[PDB]
Amino acid sequence: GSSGSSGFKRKANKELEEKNRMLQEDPVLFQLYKDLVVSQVISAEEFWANRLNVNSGPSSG
Repeated sequence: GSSGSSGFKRKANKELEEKNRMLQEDPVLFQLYKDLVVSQVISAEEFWANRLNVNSGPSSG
């Protein structure tokens, strides 16, 4: 939203862990990711790209 990003280097695919775990708990959402991705309509990256519009995680310290 607020024009201003830094995007630092990141090797760990923490995201994968989230999007992955989420799928399990959300067996219904998966169907969508497929009907779209498995349908060769869009790219997996795109799916989540929007999926995570607000869903954010809290900080530690």
